[PDB]
Amino acid sequence: TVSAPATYGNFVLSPENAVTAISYHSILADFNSYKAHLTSGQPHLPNDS
Amino acid sequence: LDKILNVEAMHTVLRALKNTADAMERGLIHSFLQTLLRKAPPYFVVQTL
Repeated sequence: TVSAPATYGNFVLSPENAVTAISYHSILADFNSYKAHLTSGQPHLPNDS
Repeated sequence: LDKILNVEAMHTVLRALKNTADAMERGLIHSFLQTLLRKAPPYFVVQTL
């Protein structure tokens, strides 16, 4: 008996994503995690989008 | 992004309505000035009379 995910995982665009998609035709998934790790000086994200 | 497009559509309808209202005011001024200038004789005519 195996435990499997009951439903699909939902990906959502953030407001920062909306701005970059309107202006640059480009989306960086989970923008805020990158910006916080970038200004804090942390070289590694904990997880992938 | 869908919300952005809905609000953009409502705002473009608003802009069109406002521009048309101002155009109607300008057109009324233009037409009145036009008829007023139509019925006005020149200086030499009126001073002679």
